Amino acid sequence: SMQDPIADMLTRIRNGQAANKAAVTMPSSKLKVAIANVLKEEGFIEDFKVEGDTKPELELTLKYFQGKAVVESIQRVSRPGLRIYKRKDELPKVMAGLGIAVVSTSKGVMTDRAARQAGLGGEIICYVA
Amino acid sequence: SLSTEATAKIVSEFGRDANDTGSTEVQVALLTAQINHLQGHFAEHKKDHHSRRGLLRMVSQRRKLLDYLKRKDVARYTRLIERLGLRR
Amino acid sequence: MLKAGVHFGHQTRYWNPKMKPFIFGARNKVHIINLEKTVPMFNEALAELNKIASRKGKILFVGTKRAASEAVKDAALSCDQFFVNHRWLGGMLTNWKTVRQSIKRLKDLETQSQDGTFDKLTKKEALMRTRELEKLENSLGGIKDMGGLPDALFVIDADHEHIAIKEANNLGIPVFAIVDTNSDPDGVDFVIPGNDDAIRAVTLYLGAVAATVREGRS
RNA sequence: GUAAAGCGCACGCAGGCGGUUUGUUAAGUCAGAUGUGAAAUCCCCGGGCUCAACCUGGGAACUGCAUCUGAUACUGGCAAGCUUGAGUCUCGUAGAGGGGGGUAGAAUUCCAGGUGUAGCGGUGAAAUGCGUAGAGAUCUGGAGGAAUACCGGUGGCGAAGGCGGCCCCCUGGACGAAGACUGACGCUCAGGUGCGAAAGCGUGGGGAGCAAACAGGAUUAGAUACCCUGGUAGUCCACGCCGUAAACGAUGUCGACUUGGAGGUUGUGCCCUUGAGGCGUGGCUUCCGGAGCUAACGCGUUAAGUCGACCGCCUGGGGAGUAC
Ligand SMILES: [Mg+2]
Ligand SMILES: [Mg+2]
Ligand SMILES: [Mg+2]
Ligand SMILES: [Mg+2]
Ligand SMILES: [Mg+2]
Ligand SMILES: [Mg+2]
Ligand SMILES: [Mg+2]
Ligand SMILES: [Mg+2]
Ligand SMILES: [Mg+2]
Repeated sequence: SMQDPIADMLTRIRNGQAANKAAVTMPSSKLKVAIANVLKEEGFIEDFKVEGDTKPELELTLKYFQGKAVVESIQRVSRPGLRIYKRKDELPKVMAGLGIAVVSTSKGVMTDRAARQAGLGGEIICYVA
Repeated sequence: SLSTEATAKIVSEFGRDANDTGSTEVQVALLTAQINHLQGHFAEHKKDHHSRRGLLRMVSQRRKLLDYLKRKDVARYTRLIERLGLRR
Repeated sequence: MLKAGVHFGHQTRYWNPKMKPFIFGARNKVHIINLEKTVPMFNEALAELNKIASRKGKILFVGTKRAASEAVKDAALSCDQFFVNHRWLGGMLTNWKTVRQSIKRLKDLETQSQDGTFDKLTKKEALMRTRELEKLENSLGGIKDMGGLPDALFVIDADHEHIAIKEANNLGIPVFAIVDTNSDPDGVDFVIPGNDDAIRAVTLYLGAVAATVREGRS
């Protein structure tokens, strides 16, 4: 959005899923693609690309196993006016461990397990189940 | 609103170049005119509120621009407020 | 270039947002049903019928629609199976329990004319009793041979035979319906995007169904 | 939304929040470490009173504050930018947007005069009332005030309240399109300022119709009413005040997403533009309705669906939006 560009990413992804869409598109961003990269390895998204050397536009591909979709849970937490910063011993564990939790570390964007395995903390980004 | 022979006129007096109808120095100054000119209009009628709403608009809108200049080039601010006899 | 050149399109702009990936491309008022997205469905469905027919199962062809009633038996009755070309009763798939009861008085009603047991009671009486056959032998006459719920249901238009399909997905009886632009294929587990109408469309595929089913059981 | 709850509506200071890129900083933040965080409680493991309560060793914890050494993804600061947000310019378009001043035609009432004559008016009936001092009706001339049939629409404009005859003058906003320009200059906004139907208030005007009060007639058991005959404030104007309404979509403003169908109104591109016309592409707006949401009704791309930023508000009924 014009105020919360990251929160929009999640919404556009979840809104697409519900509508059984194929691919979601929206303006890119260092953090955005960075986040989009994680869900990739996590198998939450098929692939992802962008267009524009001056006018970048993210391109994500939704995913679904059977009748229902894959990403059946995606919400934010550390939003503006109410940001969240956890330690290496406070990091959340989405769905008892199954779901992932994106968190920006001094090393870069990671997941609840990722950063933990490292032994460092960062500003939580969102919960993906 | 404003006459072309005036709008397109002033633009060529504050623009740091040519046909720069965007330049704050320009737009901002362009606002004072339609404002000062209307003050003579509002002197009469008075009860005409729906027109003052727009008047106030361009006024605050003008200020929103002045604050910007101060936050982009201190000089340009004090360098323009004089040419327009602003601040009062 | 094959026989599949008769059900190109149907049902004007009324359509149904759901039935889209099967639309060749709207043109001249109504749209078209992408046959290239129909070819797989053309057999994929039949394959299962052919497969299930070998299991000596059951198949009920639903087509209450006039332009399909009289012209449906030859594909079901002749092929010896199950069909309902009339007002689909309420429960002939769920409340079958009590419904079958109606079938009995129908069967025993038949036997009346069978032998001399028809010349019983006033000549008027026979008439009052014979009427029941008209209704019975019609609304059930083509399902009487069903001594238990089927194993798969193949319905023509997915719209008209609405209730029919409903009860099905509530009993676990697979459904092979030839939907259409204004149809709601979400209730069909084996969609066949074709002209729900067209006197020729119905016959060809309908008869084509019994074809695979006929020798389905080898 | 209807249960208690969106301020009547705007503008906007403080405050909160802030599109995209690179460098930089290292404040937030994260990592390590050093202090300190009294002991005792609590907790874990383990000891002694025959057990327990109790007593007790060590640790764990004390989620904090500070300091030092780092890490630089994100937030923040600084520098230089970028253009899609926002804005400026150009040229068009529609409009009951506003303020001022004119002006026209229909009708009412009244004044005068002509014709003409015993009724008119009113109600469910009636009666009050008006009529032989000549009404009513009719026709001619005149005075005056208020509102603008038809077009008028499921229409349009406005922040809200609201805004309809035609003409001129001063003026605001909205939208489209080729574009050109500025370069995050933005969103929200307690307090604050301003706008606010009608009724009402002050001074001075005006006053046709209508009409609280008031007065007759009728109804009725009664009728301080509904009905009828009258009628004052008021309704109208100026200027100042009062700020409320079921000030209602009973639904705060801003932005991004999310199947469809039929229609309205206004801009623009295009099509043998040969046409009423046909195909798109924007603004605003009706009705139906899917997913979803909902306690249900229902809402449903103009959301009451999925989200984000800021603000107002609710916490059982009565007492009470009352007392002080
Ligand atoms: Mg209520
Ligand atoms: Mg309420
Ligand atoms: Mg409101
Ligand atoms: Mg201690
Ligand atoms: Mg930074
Ligand atoms: Mg509006
Ligand atoms: Mg008033
Ligand atoms: Mg007065
Ligand atoms: Mg609806």
